[PDB]
Amino acid sequence: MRIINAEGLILGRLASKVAKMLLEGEEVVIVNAEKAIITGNREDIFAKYKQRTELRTRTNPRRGPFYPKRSDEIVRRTVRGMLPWKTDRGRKAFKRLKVYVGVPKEFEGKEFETISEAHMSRLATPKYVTVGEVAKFLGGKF
Amino acid sequence: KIHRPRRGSLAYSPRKRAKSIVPRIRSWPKDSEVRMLGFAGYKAGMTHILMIDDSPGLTKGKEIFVPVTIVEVPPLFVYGIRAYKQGYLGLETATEVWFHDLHKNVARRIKTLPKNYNEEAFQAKLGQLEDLVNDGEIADVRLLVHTQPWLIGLKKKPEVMEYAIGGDDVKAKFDYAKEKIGKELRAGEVLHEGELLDVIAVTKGKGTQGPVKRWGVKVQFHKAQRAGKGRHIGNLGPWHPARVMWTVPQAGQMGFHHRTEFNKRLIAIGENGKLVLDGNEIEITPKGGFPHYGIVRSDFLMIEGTIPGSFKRIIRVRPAIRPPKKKPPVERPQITYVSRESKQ
Amino acid sequence: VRKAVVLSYVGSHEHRDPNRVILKPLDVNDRGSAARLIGRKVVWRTPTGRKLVGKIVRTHGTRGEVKAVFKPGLPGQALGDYVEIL
RNA sequence: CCCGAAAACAGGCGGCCACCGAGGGCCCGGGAAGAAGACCC
RNA sequence: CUGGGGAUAACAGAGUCGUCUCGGGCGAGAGCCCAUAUCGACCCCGAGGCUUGCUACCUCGCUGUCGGCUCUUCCCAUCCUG
RNA sequence: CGGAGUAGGGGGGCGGUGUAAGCCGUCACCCGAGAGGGGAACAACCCAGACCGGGGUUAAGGCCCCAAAGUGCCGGCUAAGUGUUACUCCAAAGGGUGUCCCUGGCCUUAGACAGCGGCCCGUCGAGGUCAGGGGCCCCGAAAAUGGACGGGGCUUAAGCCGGCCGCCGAGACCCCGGCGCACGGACCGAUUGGUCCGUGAUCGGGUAGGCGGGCGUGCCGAUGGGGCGGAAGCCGGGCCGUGAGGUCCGGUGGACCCGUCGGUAUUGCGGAUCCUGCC
RNA sequence: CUAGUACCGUGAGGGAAAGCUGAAAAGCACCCCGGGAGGGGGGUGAAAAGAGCCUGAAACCAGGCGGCGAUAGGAGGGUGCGGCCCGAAAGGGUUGACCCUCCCCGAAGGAAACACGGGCGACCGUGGAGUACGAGGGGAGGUGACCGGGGUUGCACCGUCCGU
Repeated sequence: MRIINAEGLILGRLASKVAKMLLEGEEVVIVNAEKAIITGNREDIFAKYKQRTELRTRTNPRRGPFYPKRSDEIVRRTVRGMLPWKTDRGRKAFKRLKVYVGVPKEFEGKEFETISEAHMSRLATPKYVTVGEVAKFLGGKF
Repeated sequence: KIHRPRRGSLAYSPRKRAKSIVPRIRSWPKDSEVRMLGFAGYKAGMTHILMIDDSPGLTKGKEIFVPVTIVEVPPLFVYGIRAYKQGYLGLETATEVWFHDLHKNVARRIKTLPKNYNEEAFQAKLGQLEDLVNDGEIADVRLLVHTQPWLIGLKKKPEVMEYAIGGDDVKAKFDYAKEKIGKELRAGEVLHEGELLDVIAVTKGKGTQGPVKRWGVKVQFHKAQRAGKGRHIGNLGPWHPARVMWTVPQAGQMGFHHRTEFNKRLIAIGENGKLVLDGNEIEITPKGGFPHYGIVRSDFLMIEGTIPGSFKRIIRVRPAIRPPKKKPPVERPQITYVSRESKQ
Repeated sequence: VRKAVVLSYVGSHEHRDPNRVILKPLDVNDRGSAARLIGRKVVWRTPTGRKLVGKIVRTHGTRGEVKAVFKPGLPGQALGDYVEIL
């Protein structure tokens, strides 16, 4: 499987590349999800994500949108948004993905791939926030 | 427009039948004293006493009526030790160690016991667990306990539970557990007179009830009483949203719920059915016996107030996860009268 | 083994042609010269070992993909699978 | 505080059996449980 | 009474906002003197769709009703509580 | 000469009226009576008018993923997720040492602040200060189930301005092969015609409606036939036919049936809150 | 056809449904089960055609056979393929199904590597080259048995019922 280290990567670009990989047919693992970044203003970003988490069906909450509070689930959900999710093809492609906070002992001892199109260095404006900080604001465990 | 609060709470939903009659403890208190953080017994009945008030507030120093519940507590047996480690999300069990000689009745809960499992094997397993804990991987140690309902002739099938240990050192906890395993444990070694406690049990069952009693809904006007709708709610909601909302009160199961109470005071701990007030030794059992429960004969807790459950139900106790700031002293109060007249 | 990946059917976002297919060769040299495969046969194997045969027709884009005709066409069970060039 | 292994990474631990038979149900005497089912002794 | 009509009213809905509810700009002044603590003419610019009108796109046997009782939920342009 | 249908129109542009929406006319491009390719979905906004099977090139538009094709190039702007909207279907008067530009005056080697010292000098001693106009953004800016740039998301962009280079993409256009139609012609029929040739960039959508040719059902006059070695009907299958349909195979069945020419008719059903029977 | 009958209404009056064993009753002797309707064996007849009787359609019901079937979204279909099952005759085919290899022609259309130059650049020009290829049209050599068709289902994309 292709193991990718997310330290210092732009989220949507990472997700686009990963989605195309999955559709072409590869198995992908992503480590260090809490260290990817989101560009823009702290308050706007936090407001957007809080609004997302406070969406719910008014007649039954056991149904309803379940938007994440954890960093790995946030990354996973971005990728899922980038796929055709209402088809067997996309369901399989999404099943072929795994995301992890940190580097678990299992993967300890390997060399990690990167992505050039996605890296903090193509940027010039310092306004940026971390997915771990988003998760802390929302109140999720790591 | 008229305003008023909604009928009932949404904090105890869904209001369904409890998963088990044996209640589960979800959270534990932070205690510095290295001890077992709870006990279990069986509810017996209620009486009242006259005591001199201790707690802060008005009425302090005066003689007051106090209702009392009695809980029979025979000694527990410690049959195991568990180790916990930290996984990706939460805690996960690392391993278990059991005692080799268990009562014949334990097989009524645990149908599949080991065949030979001698003492030397038990000791080797203890040693393995000790060395595992002695490294730094382990994060928590808990005791495995079973009741002994046969001493008091109530039944023969025991209740099996897990209890946490106080402190903040796994090695201290393990030393305690290793000095406890394989033996009987009493309530006086665990609890201290005057404490505040939280009680846990499953409430009395009442079957299916309607919304008037399940939620506090009002009875309609007498015209509706003669129309056929007295004990009904008006409507299930508006045109849009074109569905029934989960917040609308409806009929269903009432009673037999898992519930927790806060800050009930432990008054006294008795032995062999007796209490010592002024040198005397008096019996708590009233003349004729407790209704629907016979004579108390082993050991008992005296708890202030009321507690969930029917009479012969299993009760669990833990110390005060959420106490107030002006606690009363941890000491048995001055009691002037205990009622032991007939209760039926 | 001189193989390629099947990517997609030909067409637009709203319609597709089910007898034509877009292929991505895996070797970097064939990708650098994908036009030197125009006219070559290309085979796909079924779960029962049967063979479906097609032909590379022309180039598609600039990144190194090619277009192929397969009459009789391929099934949807072959869209992220391997194909062998001859 | 209440619900919660159908949490599709559909979990962890200990133990028993298989690779005749572990275990479970009907049945019998009964409630602290109960519309039928279920629950408990 | 019969036959029809949403080719055409009452009626809720759609559209519009003259009117309605809520605001703003500039500054004559009033405020012992001091436009702006407070009030703020004349004249200009708006939001909402909760009042009434205008229109006649939808329904002529969908339900043709007002008010009250009962039950749930949302908005803020906040009466009290911070 | 003969046979009709049409006497409620609508979208879009222009005019009178009206607070406006709408009302009344006007033009005659579209929908009605118009498939296909796009605008998220849209009767009339864009491309574009359709016999059948195939092969290619373009149009509208698009090229980070959903989704075929560029994480494309050069110069510049925006920091507000502003924006990511051709139209259908997007809030202003009034303000802003927020930033990027253009212009025109006035002081300058001791100027325009602060400062040692009451218009003055010793020092901080190098450029500054007023007016207009432009681009982008900001304030002005409040609504009711949970939520809408189509979504994910995007910050030297996947946004905006001025330009540029390649690629993808229709039934449109080019090409090969087949069907028909209109017109003309040659030859040929025991009745409304038939075989073949030539032309068709300038023939191939279609409601109301008009016209031509065919399929099928029951009876009569003639002609040619089949049938207990198994007619009609029924069930399941194969072949021909654009098709309405026809014919053959096997099984069931047990007494009548068909082709051609010419005539006749209670002659073809999915609907009528249709009628009868059955379920 | 036991019809102006049965049946409806105080009455004046209103008014149905219902055809066919077989040439011949040869209309089922005798046995076992069952309280009995009857069932199962045996018989008549060219054929059960069995009096609930010519033929015996559809809707509907049950069983058997085949395919699918408990993580999943559209008016129940359309295009293209894949998997399981049926495939005597009426369709093709040992006078050769299907598959494999090479050779010739070829409409519209139509590349690339590489070499030399222009452009800040994305790219372009010249030559290669009207070559490789190309819908179709023909021919030569090899293996030897199915193909077409039908039922059901899987994937991809499209598709908001009929009449007024």
